[PDB]
Amino acid sequence: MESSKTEQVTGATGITQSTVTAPLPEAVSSLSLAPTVNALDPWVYLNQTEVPGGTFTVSSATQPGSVLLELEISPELNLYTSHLFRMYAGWSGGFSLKLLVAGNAFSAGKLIAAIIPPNIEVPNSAYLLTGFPHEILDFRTADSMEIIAPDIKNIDYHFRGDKLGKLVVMVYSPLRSTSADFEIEIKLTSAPLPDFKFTMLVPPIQNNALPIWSIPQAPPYSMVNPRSPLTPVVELYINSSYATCNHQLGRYTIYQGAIGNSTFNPSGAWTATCTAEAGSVTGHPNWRYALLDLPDNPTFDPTLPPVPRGFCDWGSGVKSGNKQHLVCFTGKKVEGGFQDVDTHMWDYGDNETVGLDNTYQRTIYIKDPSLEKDAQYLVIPMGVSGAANDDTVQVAPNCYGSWDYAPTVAPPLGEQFVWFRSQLPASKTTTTSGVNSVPVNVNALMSPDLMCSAYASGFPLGKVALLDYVLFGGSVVRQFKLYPEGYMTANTTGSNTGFIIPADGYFRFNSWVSPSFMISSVVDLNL
Amino acid sequence: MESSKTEQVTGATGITQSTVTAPLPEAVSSLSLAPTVNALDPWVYLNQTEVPGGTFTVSSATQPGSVLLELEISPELNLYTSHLFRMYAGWSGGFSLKLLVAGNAFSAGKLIAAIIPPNIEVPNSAYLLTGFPHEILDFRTADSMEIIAPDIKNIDYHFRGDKLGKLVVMVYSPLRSTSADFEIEIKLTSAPLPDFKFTMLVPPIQNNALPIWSIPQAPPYSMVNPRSPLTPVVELYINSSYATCNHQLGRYTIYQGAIGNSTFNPSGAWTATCTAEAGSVTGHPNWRYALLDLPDNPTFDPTLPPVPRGFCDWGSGVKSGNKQHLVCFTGKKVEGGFQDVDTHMWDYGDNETVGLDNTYQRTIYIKDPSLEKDAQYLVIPMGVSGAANDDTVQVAPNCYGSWDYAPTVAPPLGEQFVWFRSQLPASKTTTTSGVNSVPVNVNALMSPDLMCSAYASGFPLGKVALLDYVLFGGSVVRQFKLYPEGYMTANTTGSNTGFIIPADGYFRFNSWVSPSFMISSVVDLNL
Amino acid sequence: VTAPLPEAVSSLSLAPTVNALDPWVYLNQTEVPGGTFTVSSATQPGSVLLELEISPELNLYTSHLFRMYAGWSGGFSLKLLVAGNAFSAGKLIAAIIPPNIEVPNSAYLLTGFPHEILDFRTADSMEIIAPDIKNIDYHFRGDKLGKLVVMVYSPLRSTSADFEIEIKLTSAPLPDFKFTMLVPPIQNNALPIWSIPQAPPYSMVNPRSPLTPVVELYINSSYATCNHQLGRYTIYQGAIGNSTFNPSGAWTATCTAEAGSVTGHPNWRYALLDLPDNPTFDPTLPPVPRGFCDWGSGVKSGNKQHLVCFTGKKVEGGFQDVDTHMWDYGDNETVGLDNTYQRTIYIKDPSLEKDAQYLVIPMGVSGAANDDTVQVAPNCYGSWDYAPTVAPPLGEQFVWFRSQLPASKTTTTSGVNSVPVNVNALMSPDLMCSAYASGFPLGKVALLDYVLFGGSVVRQFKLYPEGYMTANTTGSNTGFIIPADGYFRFNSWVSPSFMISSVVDLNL
Amino acid sequence: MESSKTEQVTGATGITQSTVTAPLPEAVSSLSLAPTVNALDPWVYLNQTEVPGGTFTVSSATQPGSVLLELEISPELNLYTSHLFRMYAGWSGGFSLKLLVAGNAFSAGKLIAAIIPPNIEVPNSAYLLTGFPH
Repeated sequence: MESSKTEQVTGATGITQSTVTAPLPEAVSSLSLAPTVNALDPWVYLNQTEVPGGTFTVSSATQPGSVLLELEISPELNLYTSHLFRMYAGWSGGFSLKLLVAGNAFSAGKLIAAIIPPNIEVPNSAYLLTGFPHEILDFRTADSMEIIAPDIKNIDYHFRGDKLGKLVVMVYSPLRSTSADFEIEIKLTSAPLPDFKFTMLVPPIQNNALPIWSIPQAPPYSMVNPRSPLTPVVELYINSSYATCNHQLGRYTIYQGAIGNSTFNPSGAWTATCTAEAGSVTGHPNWRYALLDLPDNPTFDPTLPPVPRGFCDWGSGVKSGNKQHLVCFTGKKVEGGFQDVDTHMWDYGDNETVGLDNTYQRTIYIKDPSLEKDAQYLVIPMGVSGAANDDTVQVAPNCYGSWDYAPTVAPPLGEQFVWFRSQLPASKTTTTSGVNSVPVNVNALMSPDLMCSAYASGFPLGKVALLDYVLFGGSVVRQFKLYPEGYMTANTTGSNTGFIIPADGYFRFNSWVSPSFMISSVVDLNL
Repeated sequence: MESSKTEQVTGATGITQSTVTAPLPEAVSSLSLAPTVNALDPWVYLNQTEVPGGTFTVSSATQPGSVLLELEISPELNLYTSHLFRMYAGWSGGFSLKLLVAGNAFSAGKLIAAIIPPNIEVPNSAYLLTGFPHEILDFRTADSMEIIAPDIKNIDYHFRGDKLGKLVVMVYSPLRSTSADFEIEIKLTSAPLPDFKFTMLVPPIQNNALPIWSIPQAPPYSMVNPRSPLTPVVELYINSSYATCNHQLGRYTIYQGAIGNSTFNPSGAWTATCTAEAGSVTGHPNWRYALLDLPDNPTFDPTLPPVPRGFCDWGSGVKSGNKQHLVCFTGKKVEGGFQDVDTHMWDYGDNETVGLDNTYQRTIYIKDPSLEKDAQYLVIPMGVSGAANDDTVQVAPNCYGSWDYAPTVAPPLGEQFVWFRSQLPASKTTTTSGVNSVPVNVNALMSPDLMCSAYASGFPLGKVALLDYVLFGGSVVRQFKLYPEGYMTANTTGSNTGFIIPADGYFRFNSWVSPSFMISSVVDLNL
Repeated sequence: VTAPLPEAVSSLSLAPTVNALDPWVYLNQTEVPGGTFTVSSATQPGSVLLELEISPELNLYTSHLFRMYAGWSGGFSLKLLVAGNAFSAGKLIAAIIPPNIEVPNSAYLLTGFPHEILDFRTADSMEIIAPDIKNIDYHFRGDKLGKLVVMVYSPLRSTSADFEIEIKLTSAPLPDFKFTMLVPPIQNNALPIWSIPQAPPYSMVNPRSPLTPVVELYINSSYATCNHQLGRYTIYQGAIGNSTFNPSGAWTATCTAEAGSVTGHPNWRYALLDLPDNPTFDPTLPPVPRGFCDWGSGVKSGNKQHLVCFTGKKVEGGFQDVDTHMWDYGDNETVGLDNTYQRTIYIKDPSLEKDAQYLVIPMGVSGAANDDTVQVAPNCYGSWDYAPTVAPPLGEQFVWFRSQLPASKTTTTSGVNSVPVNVNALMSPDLMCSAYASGFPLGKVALLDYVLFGGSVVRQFKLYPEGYMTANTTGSNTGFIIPADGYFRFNSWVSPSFMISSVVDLNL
Repeated sequence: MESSKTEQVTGATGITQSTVTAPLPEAVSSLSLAPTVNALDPWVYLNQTEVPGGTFTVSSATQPGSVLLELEISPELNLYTSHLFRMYAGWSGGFSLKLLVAGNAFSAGKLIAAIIPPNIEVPNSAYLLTGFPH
């Protein structure tokens, strides 16, 4: 609206158009209540930089009414104002947003962008989006559109934590083309408007998310496996069958740290004790009941977890009488320690009854005919024995009550989880030792070591991290998405249950993307 | 020299003097070669902030000729220019440094400050310091002295990595007073001079040390013990006897990460294997020789470590035939794993010969009369047995060769180490199991979890970190110094070998201090 | 877009002499050495297509002159030549990186630097000026310099059938450019032009099988990687791994008999190679004598395949009754002592006298071995410097020097009956000889023309500084062979991402 | 360089460009040593004629670096000056050469032309050809 410029393409088979528009007038604050007004380096106003989570692709499949992009107008748009904002208490002013469109004269379709005031819901149809102040582009001639996005507020200047307006981009008319694999690419860049200002210098220690996250180059094999300490991580894994995870040990979150029953020192908390309560259950051998000790939950209330912190979540099976069991060290407690430590078979709760068969509680099986009454015993989970395989260990027992356990999660459609494997050694016995375990592999959703760095540099709100995985000195690079909930996903096309990736390491940070972002790189599982 | 101001104290029993001096004229660069000149927020020039490592105390014991303070003139002096410098490639300009002296009219003594040009050694006598451009203060009347410190250079503007001038402060005449516990306190504050400028905005990801270090509030008991995984850290420890450390597992450094034989995943690397080579040594039972496997050092060259990564460094003793030994799990390797895993006694190298008695090599003892020839075996260090106590485990075996092992370290005179303890459970046996371990405690210099955050935010060059340790909700606070070499020290006055500190946690960052800084808080070991 | 970063003119007031340039080199544009690259629909976003230091090497006239001077000062004016089309649309990014700053990893961090966006349909004839960010009043050779980086911003897409787009850069010194100090013209700059004396491949020696002339050049689909140790040469380092500049001279070796044996239908006796250059057998030096065989015979099948060799007992001033025996590396049934490049071997000799020197001439392989087994080399372990394994960029295949090895038969039970096989070497020392004179431009690859029938047929290969040649092939097959008439010719320097326009059809 | 002219194709789906360039300045001889200076029929200067051996075809197979055309600047370029030269002993002056290209707006590629001074070898790569005036 403010101005328009047209240029002829090379060869004179079309044109490109550059426009500047101000759909909503800007009201400039007088800043009369600001104790001090702090100016910016003048060169910051002249430097367009890419906006985090400001990229998307339009294909013939994309339908109108789906929100492709939604961003708040704040200092986080620009790379340098984001870094500067850590030294200040408040801010005021708008931004100039530039849409870059890679169009062509032999395509068809339209695009719409609009400004949403604060405290207004975003609609899900291009028809309603025309109610807002907006602008429309055509793929045949669009080259770059500059939007003078205003800073809508009812106060003199902003403190941290307010509600802010948004920019929304949507397809107005579907894309068409003779070629079946043509697609339009959209990118956003921003810079503060000349009237942008800061106020009230303060020491630079804030809770914001750093615009750039620095990841130490520690490789995966140098990281611990939460669900199987004492065994190093050997490779990364992708399985098509594993469409969900219900584990409670390898769960970490950006906001509230550990989740469910997880801990930051898996090796330290791997040990527990039981009291060997009376009672027994039937079987060809004789099985015994024991109640786990809860030092952190001395009074067995339903609010706190019912099992020792970070204890164990193998998962034996829905029903396995003489087929599958868990094997652990066990020894009677005496002064100064324990005596006669040897391998025994065990499991969770009773067998026949439901709700106690495979669940978290204090009740556990013991394969000890000579289990002394009301005496304390040691428990080192070790591994599994019988007919157990990888699948049985993968599925953890269910959780019940009101002790805010870790919720089950699934990947977005079209993506698959990435795991940390570990070879669990097999234990064999020739004499009458009692038990014989079998080889098996254990997977963990996430390791605390990787998430440790992320805590120092939090994630920007409503964004995920796109990471590069360098293996052969840069020749081979893989792309993963790291969600705040604490899992990694990859884009796949094939179907395989045994895909292996080396553990050379060197994780690298690429950029911030939306949760619905589609990874450009694709991992072919059929190979 | 430029100006002086005198004021009368309350009660008219003395005066205080404020002076501004420019001992060395400033040459202002024209910045003709700078592609862009970036200005600063004008309010940054008016904000004096404390200089990191800019505090010291003068007592009657302090003698002239000892360097109390030495700082480079760079953007790191000011809190805000340090944060701003991460966005830029170069800088140019001087600083104004203010000395604040807490003097009194009924004391005596003098103080001297000087400016050292680049590439000049700092002398160790006040007599030679008068050769430089300098200024002299008197404790009877000194209140605040402002120094216009110039930016001495022979280039148009600075890049990272140059040599810079320094400010040095020294006692000119010793302090005297009727009271025996009087002492003067000195502090430095700084702000850039009006001609300071930056140049060439670049994305803010640099290798500098952040002016403020943010420490996660994870308590010690949530951290792993490098020298004893599977046992949680239970308390912090101070011992007067332990005047040095020669360990090789709990060694981490700010610059080159792990040191000696340490690893970032102690639990994962705690396991090793041996080959059970031929030969034997005398004894009432029969002992056997075995050679440790080195997957990381397949060819046993003297350049690389001679033992498995992060394996074990207990330390049994200088000579213990039938008194002290190490006890571990052991089992013969078979397809899929190991069989007949049970506790056995072992040690390092042979017994009589020197250089192999207590040293790192592949040779180790095995307490297995039926040790099969040239067969692989598992080794889980577990613990100790016999007459071993805390002292024996504390002293690790020596290291020889040219495999850049971890050097031995000692605390500065008047300070003591702070350790991480862990109760090692005792293993008892009633039947003919073979061995019986004893309770013992294990100490580690540092845990990787604490150092993990420090890697993200490096230390400023030539500085140590002063940390606050909050225990009872802020009521009780302890002060420790964290050195880049990777150990913590505390100021003590008493003499005790069993001082215990809880593990409530909540480490906090206070400020940057010099290595010779003396902690104000004192821990009384006699209580 | 014309000038991402301002260019600050230096007065050169500290230079002892200010040496002016010919006024006419300022006026006309020339192609930038190594400034050519191509964009394809398969190119991934965020991948660096071109990286150049702002230096006198951006122009071939100033590059030639710079061999004669010790200092310089000033920037350059670049012009962009795009061979686009009407159907394809994409977008590029060009940025200036100040000296002492690391190059970013992703396109979104690159936008932090001074930059500007190119659109394929309007990019042609765009002009960019590259300033030089300097510390001193002028540069000394060996300083750290700013650099220009070009990266894919939006991937190339086409409405119609896809076309590749080829990009060229031309440059000329900016009017303030000047030299200084006038030193003799033997400085260390890489010459903008490389002159290759004419030498047909069959006139070159085959390092991995001397005594057999190179018969023809070879391209195979299956051979995806090379792990050889003999035919490895590098312009920066010279001979790599266990290579030598005199393959025939180092072919012969000797070994000393060892105690023991192993199991076999006949008897398998031990031997131990001599190491004149490694007397103490320390871990940091090669385990085997320089230039010795690196053929592989099966991963573990010590009995199915066998290497063969002439062997004779040591005698004063010579050797006696040399005859053909079998041999192989390592003791077999072991990870580190089987099919491994190390000094322990065994010989098929019924009676091998202990602690006696013996000849070892690798000759040829026998048994069930075929050329596929021969090419795979024994693995290397230890701390000594061994040649890294290499693979060509996706879409390209190696070009090998091929030699044919005659077989050997016998009526009498002399011990063996060798099998005819073919030998391949990735590089030959003779071709590298010339390159050492003229260095390669930093991080650039030589594009060579191989013309055969008096100009009628021309093949295009890329020679990498690591020491291998590759060809772009639409098809991939095992049996394709190029004649050996020869006459290599130098074409230009290209970026390693460049894709050869000329294509070789292998399936047909 | 001297001038450029642009025209729209029929249907307005592209353009055609006609240019006049003088990459190397001409030095005009004073002819002070010539016993006689003989002029030409003025109509000969206005008659473009095809140059012998001045035709070639570019296909997708043709590769850069191959010399498609190489001609000496002499009276043999023009049909009438070639016939006239038989009556004379000497000559002096340059020529105007016109390249006619049958292009189309829906193709791609580029072409380069250069002037080689006497006693200089012709290179076999477009990269080196940019060294000459072109």
